[PDB]
Amino acid sequence: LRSLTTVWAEHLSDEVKRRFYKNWYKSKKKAFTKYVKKHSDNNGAAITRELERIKKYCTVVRVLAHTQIRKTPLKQKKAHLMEIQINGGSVADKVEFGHGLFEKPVSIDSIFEKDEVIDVIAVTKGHGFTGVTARWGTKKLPRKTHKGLRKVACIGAWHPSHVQWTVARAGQAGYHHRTSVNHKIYRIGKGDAEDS
Amino acid sequence: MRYIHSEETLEVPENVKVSIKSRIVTVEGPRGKLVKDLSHIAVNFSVIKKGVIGLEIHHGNRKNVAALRTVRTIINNLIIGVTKGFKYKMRYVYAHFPINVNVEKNAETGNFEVEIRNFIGEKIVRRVVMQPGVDVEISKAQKDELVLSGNSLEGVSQSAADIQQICRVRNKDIRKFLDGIYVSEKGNIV
Amino acid sequence: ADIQIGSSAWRLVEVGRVLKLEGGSLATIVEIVDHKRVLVDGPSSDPKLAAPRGVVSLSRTLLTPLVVEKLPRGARTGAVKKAWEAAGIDAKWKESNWAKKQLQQERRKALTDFDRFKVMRLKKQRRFEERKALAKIKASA
Amino acid sequence: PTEAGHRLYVKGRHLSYQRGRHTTHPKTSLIKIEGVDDTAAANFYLGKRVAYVYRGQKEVRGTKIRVIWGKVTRPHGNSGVVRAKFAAPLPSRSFGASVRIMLYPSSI
Amino acid sequence: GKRVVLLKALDQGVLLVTGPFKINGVPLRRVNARYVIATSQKVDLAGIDEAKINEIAQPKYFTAEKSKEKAGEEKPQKKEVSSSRVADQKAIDKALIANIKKVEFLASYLASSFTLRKGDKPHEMKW
Amino acid sequence: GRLQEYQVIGRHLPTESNPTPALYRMRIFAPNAVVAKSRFWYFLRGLRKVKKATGEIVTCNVITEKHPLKVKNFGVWIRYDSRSGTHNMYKEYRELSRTAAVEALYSDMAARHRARFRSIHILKVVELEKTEDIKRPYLKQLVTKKLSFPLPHRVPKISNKKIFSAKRPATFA
Amino acid sequence: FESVVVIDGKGHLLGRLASIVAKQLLNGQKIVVVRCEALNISGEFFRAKLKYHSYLRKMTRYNPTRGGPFHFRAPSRIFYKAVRGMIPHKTARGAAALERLKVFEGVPPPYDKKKKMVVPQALRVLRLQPGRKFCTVGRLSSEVGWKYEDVVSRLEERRKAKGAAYYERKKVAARQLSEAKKSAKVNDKTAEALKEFGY
RNA sequence: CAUCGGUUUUGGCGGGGGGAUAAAGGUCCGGGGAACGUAGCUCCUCCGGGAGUGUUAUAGCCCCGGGCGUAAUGCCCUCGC
RNA sequence: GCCAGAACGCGAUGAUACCUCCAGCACGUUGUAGACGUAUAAGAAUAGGCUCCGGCCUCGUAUCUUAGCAGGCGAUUCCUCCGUUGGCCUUGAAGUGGCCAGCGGUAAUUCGCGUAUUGUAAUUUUAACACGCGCUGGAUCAAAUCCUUUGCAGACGACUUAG
Ligand SMILES: [Mg+2]
Ligand SMILES: [Mg+2]
Ligand SMILES: [Mg+2]
Repeated sequence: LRSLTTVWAEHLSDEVKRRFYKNWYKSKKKAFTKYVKKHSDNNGAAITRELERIKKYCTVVRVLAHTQIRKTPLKQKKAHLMEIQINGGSVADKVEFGHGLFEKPVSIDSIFEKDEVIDVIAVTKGHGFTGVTARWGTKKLPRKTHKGLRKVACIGAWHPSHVQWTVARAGQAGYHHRTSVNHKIYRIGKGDAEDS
Repeated sequence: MRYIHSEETLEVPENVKVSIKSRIVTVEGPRGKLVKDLSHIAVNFSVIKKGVIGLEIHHGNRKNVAALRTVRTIINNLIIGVTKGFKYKMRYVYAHFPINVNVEKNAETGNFEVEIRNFIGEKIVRRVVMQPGVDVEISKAQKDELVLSGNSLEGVSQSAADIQQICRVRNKDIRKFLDGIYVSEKGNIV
Repeated sequence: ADIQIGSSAWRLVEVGRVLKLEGGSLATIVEIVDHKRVLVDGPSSDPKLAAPRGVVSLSRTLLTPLVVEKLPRGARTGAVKKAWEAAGIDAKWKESNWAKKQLQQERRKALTDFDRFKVMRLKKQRRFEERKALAKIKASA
Repeated sequence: PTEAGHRLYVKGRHLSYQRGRHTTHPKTSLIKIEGVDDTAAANFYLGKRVAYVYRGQKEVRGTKIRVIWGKVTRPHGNSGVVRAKFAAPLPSRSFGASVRIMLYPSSI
Repeated sequence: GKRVVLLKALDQGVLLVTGPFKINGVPLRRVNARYVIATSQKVDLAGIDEAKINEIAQPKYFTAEKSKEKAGEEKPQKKEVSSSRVADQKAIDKALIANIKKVEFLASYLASSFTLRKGDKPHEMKW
Repeated sequence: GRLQEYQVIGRHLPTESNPTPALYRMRIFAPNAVVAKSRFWYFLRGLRKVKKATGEIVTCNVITEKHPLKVKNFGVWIRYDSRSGTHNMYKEYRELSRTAAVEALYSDMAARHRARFRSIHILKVVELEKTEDIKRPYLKQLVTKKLSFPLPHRVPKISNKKIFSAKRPATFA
Repeated sequence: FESVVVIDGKGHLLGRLASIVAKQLLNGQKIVVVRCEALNISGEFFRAKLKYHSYLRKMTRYNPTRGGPFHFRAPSRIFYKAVRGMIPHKTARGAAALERLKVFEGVPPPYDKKKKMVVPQALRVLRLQPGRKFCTVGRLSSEVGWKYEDVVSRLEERRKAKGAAYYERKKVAARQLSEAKKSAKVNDKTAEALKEFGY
């Protein structure tokens, strides 16, 4: 699959615009400054051409999402941007669905239901450089061992004359990307209700 | 030894239309039309004399000559299928548990589906989907008998064998548990 | 009709079939030795189409549409020559498209430097007339 | 204006050196001549001059193009490839390069 | 690549040729016989005096004043041709061109130049 | 190789006890006369006790086919040594000359039974005068009423130096 | 001979085409092979599948991320493995010879409008004896882990649909050119003058 | 580049000798045979054949001998350019 | 489905200060796995196909193009061929080709004037890309890193943050 074209709506908030810098505090914030002329000039004919391209050619359509981290009690001001695939009807329907959603907030209420089984994707908790017993759960060695107990005794036979990839070695544990599946939703609470 | 000429001939009834585009044989008759593909055998077709089709292989090594007679019977089966059709009778055999059967034509696909319940004590349901163009009926003249009809012998015979193969006993002496649906005489419709 | 089938009826290898051997000669088949070899005899007055009597492998020959009618099997030279003249095989070969194509190749190979230049000039003049005709057809279409 | 080329030579490719698998002799080169496909046709080019034309990085005698001269000595094999011998052994990096086969001294 | 008419073979492979100067611009010139192709086209020399073929086939005729005229000290100008040789070429061309023009395409054939196109195999091409 | 047929006549060298010895004629199919004489002494040693050292070659000349342009049927009797014994066989061929039939047998017997020239003895070669003398199926099918067959498939002949072709060749030549 | 040769890979045998292509690459000829999903292999498909499974079981024991054999599964890469085994690829001469070869599935542009050549020495219709079995490299690739059997199949239907429309335009031009030649008024004298010249 | 010398490679030409003084082969004159049976004739179908008789007829073929003929070709061996 | 992501695999997008970038032109190269006509698009079968529906098919041994100072200056003569600029439409498999306007050059035919002296062979220095320099016409006025900070992270780098 190849990304053919990308269409950006005008009036992007600073939460999006911070994702495109490493030093936003001292920058001139020129991101998408010359792009907004596409929406204005020629009655936005440039954007219309790109939308026609997506309908005619593309077979998979995705929207560029955006979090509102300013609404959470986190010190971070960069928003997390994401691509979400519009599964559903025809390609023409997907484009008009996504185009109408430009700059319009989307609530978790519409995406998911109360009794839906979902998959949760996140990066696990980091543990740093950890030994063999922690990474792989190998048996601990007897207390009489001279040069360390939390180790693997035999890391390979004489032949093959190499340490193999299937032998437990100390290193990094945690901070791995994981996709936990088959999680049932129990409640989709409202942020305005006082009896959530 | 290579044979310089091997030949077979096939009588064509006057009420049947036969067409061979390259080696795809299309037979059209009173009961419908059947199409068979034979592009995997090197054979030459010709018209000999007023309604007979000649089949010949020109240099065969006794492994190609063998396929010559096979093609003749397959083509002759197509002619029979569109004139007199094929009808298979299948009888139910059991000792203690009657076999309950229901047949229904799927609306979406169009193929008949045979559903077998109450095999030997079994609670599972055996669903068998017939080949296209095969009709399944439960005979009224004799109790516990299935009737499969169609123009294609391959469709009818394969469908009848699917029913028989799904009714196999497991982990039992099959010489004692002679239970299943077994194919009776293999005549024609007409 | 009753039966409607195509046709791939090859040219048969039969006593009387006229073959084209390598080099351009012709020779009828007087007797079949094997399924790969035949006995031939090209009794043609023209040296180009004349072939000595002998056995030739069928893999080195090309079958022609011309056939000598009802030639007796194993007929010797003279008897074959009488049938060759009676059937007029030499004349029929001349109008055959294979002979015209073969003759065209011989004429092109024989061209000299002056002839190749003259071929250019006469082709350019002929092309100019056809270019005028094609342009008129397209414009009037 | 003329709408034609200017080629007065047959085109050829430097195939390889004369060799016997694990030993190669740079003294003799194998040349494939475009259109030559048998020994009876390679006999025409026996003795004709062969030139390998390449480019240098320095301008000498008011040019950057340099020439190595040679000649066809004998047919090689049955498929019309010929052996050629040059003033200096022809470079090994030029295996598959293009050489000019002039119509010099002509017996026709 | 040009096409010329052979006048006389002199010695040691040296040929005296002239493709008429008014046809293709090839003056009277000596050419080694190994660097030519002898075609099958013959131009009748009926009218060209063999007396004038001599005294120019005699050597030193071409390189008589080469050493005398080799000035290369400098707006370049063409080395003017000796009026004796200009008259000599003019005399020979009169008969030669008249005979050449009697053939339908020979005049244009000589004026052109020879080149190899795609598929032209000299070992197979007849001349 | 390509075989000629020689007649070789041999004889024991005359001695005081046998002033006039017997002459032994034999027909040999050999690539050349050197082998033909070698084959003669090999066959004569086992047959008539005569050895080359105590014998002389009276003559060795080529017998040429009388009618090389008539297609005739041949029946050949041989004996050969397999890998486990010796067997007699009878084969039939359709050629122009007795030599041509013998060259066919040596290739036929090598192809089918893996026998070699050093293992085969040509007992007898005859010409079948009629068609009811033919006793084999592969030969009876070539002498039918009016033999006429096509040549299916029959890939064309293209120069092996013409590497690339512009259009796909048709196998209907 | 030519500048760049585009070879239609449909109907050719994998090994016989590879050897011919390999020698041309070493001679200095640039080659482009298209429709490598349609290449043929002699023998029953089961033997071809078993041959690839034995290939799949060979892999570096101590570290599969290094040392190969790095089993490629696309039809264009199955063929390229055949050609690479016929080249001295570990030398600078063999490395350059491989850079002259481009191998594709289907007919990508700009090769969709170039003449496609065939190699009669490798065509399976000429080589394989009738009655023998053969398979297709596309089918073998599909059942070993290739992913784009249908994507290529749909794109070729579009190409043939576009190519089909080009054919009527070619037929009309051929029909018109035949009319122009017949209706052209040409000098009678030059008619047989070219005829006796073979043209 | 021309004319030579040494070695070598690859083509072409002319003339001899030998074998059954090639065997064949073409035409003609004789004798003898048969079928994968030509004409004619007798039977069924008769679009298309089959069966029998019939030994050259309104095709031909096989074997032996003899003229043209000291024919040619082919293979091998040779003297030269 | 799931993990890594080629550190010499690729795509889309945002902003790009300067010694800048885009387009055109011009010149040049201590550049080239190696131009010299470096011309040619149906699909499919092969015990069958193509068609101008008349017929044709072993054959690319084909078709186009192919003359002129490396190709000049004029004339006679014919509306053919080529290149380029602009507009419109169209092509997403690694986006390319089609109609129309103008401009420029053109042996189908026939001629006149010039070639010489590179001296008897010496690559036929000319193409296409890539790069650099300069001119003309336009366009723009940016980031990353160090540093301080954070702890969803960490042996150190690194990573998530904020200034
Ligand atoms: Mg201790
Ligand atoms: Mg010498
Ligand atoms: Mg003789």
